[PDB]
Amino acid sequence: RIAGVDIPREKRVVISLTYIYGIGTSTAQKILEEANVSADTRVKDLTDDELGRIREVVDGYKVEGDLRRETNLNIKRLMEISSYRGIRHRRGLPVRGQKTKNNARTRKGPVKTVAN
Amino acid sequence: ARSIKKGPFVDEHLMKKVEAQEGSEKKQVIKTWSRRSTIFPNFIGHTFAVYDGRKHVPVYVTEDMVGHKLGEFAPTRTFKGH
Amino acid sequence: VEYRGTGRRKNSVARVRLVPGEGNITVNNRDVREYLPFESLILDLNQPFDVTETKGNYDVLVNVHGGGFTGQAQAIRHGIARALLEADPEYRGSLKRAGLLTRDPRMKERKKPGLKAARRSPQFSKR
Amino acid sequence: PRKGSVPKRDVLPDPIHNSKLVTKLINKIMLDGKRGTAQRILYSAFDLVEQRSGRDALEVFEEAINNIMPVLEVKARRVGGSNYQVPVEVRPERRTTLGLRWLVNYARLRGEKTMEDRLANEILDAANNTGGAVKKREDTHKMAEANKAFAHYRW
Amino acid sequence: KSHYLVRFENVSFSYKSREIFKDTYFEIKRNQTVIIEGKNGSGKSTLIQLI
Amino acid sequence: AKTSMVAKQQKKQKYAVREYTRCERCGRPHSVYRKFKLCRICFRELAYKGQIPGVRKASW
Amino acid sequence: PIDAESMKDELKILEQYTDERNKETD
Amino acid sequence: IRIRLKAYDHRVIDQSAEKIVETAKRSGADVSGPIPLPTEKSVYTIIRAVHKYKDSREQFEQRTHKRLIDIVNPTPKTVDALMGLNLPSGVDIEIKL
RNA sequence: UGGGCACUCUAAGUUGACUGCCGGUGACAAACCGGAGGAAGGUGGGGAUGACGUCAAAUCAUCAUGCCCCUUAUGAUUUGGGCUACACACGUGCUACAAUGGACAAUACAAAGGGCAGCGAAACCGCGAGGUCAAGCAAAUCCCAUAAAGUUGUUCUCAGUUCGGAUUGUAGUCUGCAACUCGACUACAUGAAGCUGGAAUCGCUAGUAAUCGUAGAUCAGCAUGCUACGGUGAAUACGU
Ligand SMILES: Nc1ncnc2c1ncn2[C@@H]1O[C@H](COP(=O)(O)OP(=O)(O)OP(=O)(O)O)[C@@H](O)[C@H]1O
Ligand SMILES: [Zn+2]
Repeated sequence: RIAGVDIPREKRVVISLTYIYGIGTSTAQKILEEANVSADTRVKDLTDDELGRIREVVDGYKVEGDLRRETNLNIKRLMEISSYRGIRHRRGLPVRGQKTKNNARTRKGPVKTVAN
Repeated sequence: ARSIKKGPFVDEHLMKKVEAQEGSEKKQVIKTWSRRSTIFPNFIGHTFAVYDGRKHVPVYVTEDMVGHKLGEFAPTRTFKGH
Repeated sequence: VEYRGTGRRKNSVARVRLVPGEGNITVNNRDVREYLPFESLILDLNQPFDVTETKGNYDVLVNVHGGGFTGQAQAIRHGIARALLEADPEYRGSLKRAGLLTRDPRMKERKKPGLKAARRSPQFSKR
Repeated sequence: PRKGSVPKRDVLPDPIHNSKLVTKLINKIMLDGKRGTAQRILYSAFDLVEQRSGRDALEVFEEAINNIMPVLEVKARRVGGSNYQVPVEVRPERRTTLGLRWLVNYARLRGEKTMEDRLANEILDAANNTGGAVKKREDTHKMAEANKAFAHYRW
Repeated sequence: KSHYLVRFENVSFSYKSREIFKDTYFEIKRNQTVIIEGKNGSGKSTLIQLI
Repeated sequence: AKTSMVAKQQKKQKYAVREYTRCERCGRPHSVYRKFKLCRICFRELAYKGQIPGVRKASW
Repeated sequence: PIDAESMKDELKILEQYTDERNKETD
Repeated sequence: IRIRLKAYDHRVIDQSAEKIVETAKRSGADVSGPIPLPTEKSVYTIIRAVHKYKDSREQFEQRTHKRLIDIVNPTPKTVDALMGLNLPSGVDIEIKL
């Protein structure tokens, strides 16, 4: 309603303004400086006085599809020039200098206990 | 990395032998060690032979390389599988 | 006509100054109930005042240094009581039976090497 | 220990209720070394309970630690193929250590929100012989009954 | 993978003249087995309806 | 090894990121103080004879 | 309640030992 | 007129200080009795083992003691003893005039 | 702060603690339990201090060296790579799974140590890491230095959540000839497994365990590690 995302109801407006991919809590409580809502009211209690005036800066940024494959291309260029990174994407490992002999279990799945 | 107020770093001889055939007929591969120098737009079209430790492995500089380092595109370790 | 006494406790040093007056205690430009955050410490640093049975006769007037709130609320009580065997030193039979003229030597302990603390060893696995 | 015995440590009364059964209940409540946030929970549950029930705050708490005082209990030996649990009688100062932790760890096991009132709903239910803490001088009181047979193996 | 399944908060109910439950508490935690008792007309099959 | 590597450390090297200390009694890179220029073996082996001023043990 | 007066009752049965039976012929 | 005293041992930092302050009390001038200042202990723990045994360490240290001396009435003949070099080879004095 | 050496602090000297004393169980004779002057009472509390030997334990790589080897090399100088590799199994830690918590505001109280081509204030600029100017201090004076827990408040109200902060894309700041393989920090977005742990297993008897913060040596740069330091501070020891 404020985007393709429908931020929930029964929530402070600056809380549910975190529900959108692309805006956390630093863009969620000075998004209320373009429009002017107290940020402490529930989303169940405001009219469309600001309900579009919060729908105007919500598009001033790049949000939820405007951003997702935005940063699937930037993690695609690193596969197509073939830099260092990306072969650590197009393998499945950690790409900065995170070290891989001991704790690398977010890039790699769960364990594969093998034979000793 | 380096900064805004410092420039990019290119190793002072990877430019002279590149801005020495500024206006020349062909491109022969350039023999390098400086894996550490950044890539300018100037290199666009070049294929350098960088050093990955034992062999000069060649890559040809294109226009999506134009913010990278010379040695991001030359492996140092070898790992086929366990 | 004020009495005198220093008492210490645990790296706090507090200089206390018994006067003739009514129940009230000022510490470092402040009322000690702004100084002290628990009602636990303001009950026993006037332990001297209920052992001798002179509950309200003095204004207190402390000067403190070092430590934290327990050791300062407790270096004091060794001032109130080492300024009252100085007024009537013949009070001294009974303010010393409640165990109130001990300095209380229990300080904080060296750290030892190859131990993670004073007395805390590292985790032992044998295989 | 082998060489003998020692003392305990003797704590001076509360400011307010004027017992040492409420200073030794903060030392069960305190944790990690923080007597700040244990004296909210213990003076905000004498007046979160003092509303609910119209008698004093300290006679509905002190009857809430005397249904919990286990009078018997089991201790162990071996045999050489069995290991029998003997029932022994409990001293007059160990029933006061256990009643005061059978009341404070049966409070983190409760489905209220803030431990002002877990400790508050547990001093008012335990005052009526019921609930958590005060079945456990009944867990612990059949085991000294089932084992009423092996009493002669005592010390 | 949690602690509590259902809960009551001073719940009451009534069948137009019959006052089945006054304010009561009820709880079922993860991996438990509850056995409700009573007699005929106590309110067992109407407690299961409140859930 | 030594007696080749120490005579390339008493020699001013190019970029001053490149002055590793390396003890001036024996030659050891490895645990070397600045106030003494004496590694952990030689501080204990010299402060025992008594030829390092003002030093004793500590027993606090 | 279990009525813990067993404290008064498991004190007579405490004294029939395993060796007290060995003695005291009938 | 402000002077400072140093030494690793205290035995020659009072054998010096309160030895020559009455080299000022010789003539007409009086000096403040020597004021001790906060002394320092440095400490260095090292490894006893020449090889693989942390957890067995050894500590040493080295102190420096400090002493204050200041006089209140210098004459033309109370600083002509400035070069009365008789201090026993360890002390280090600080004169700032 | 003018003036003062009282108070307390600094540190030299010198007091002090010995079963001296005093009851009564021991006549093996030592000792043991209790008591009263005391700040502390029974080797006060903690340290250094490690016998004869055991393990042909560890170290020829910090150093020295008997015997045997190499000597246009098994020696010597550079650039770049490597010790940072990742189906995996183990040892030590750290961060949490929240309501005795998150968040964001007012507000107190320690010590122990480092500091010259090195600490680096106040002012200004920056959402922030930090930048430009720059006083003072070879330092009980000045700087690092806010202690964070704590306390008074508004608030959120049991949900993988405002919990938790992995993993990534972005845009930056510093040091350095240079952070590409491979440094710390900060902004915005991303929002991973984790609801208190199977078999078994570990530390600790008092200002100790637990939590909380500060500080040093190595060091251009980089710590969750090691050696220190203090604030708040329990629970239990019947016995053998
Ligand atoms: N629709 C209704 N209107 C009015 N009263 C009702 C209604 N349904 C049930 N009751 C009353 O509620 C009471 C309890 O009903 P409930 O269904 O709980 O019985 P129960 O406890 O399940 O009995 P059983 O255990 O034998 O099944 C009964 O006494 C009945 O009279
Ligand atoms: Zn050496």
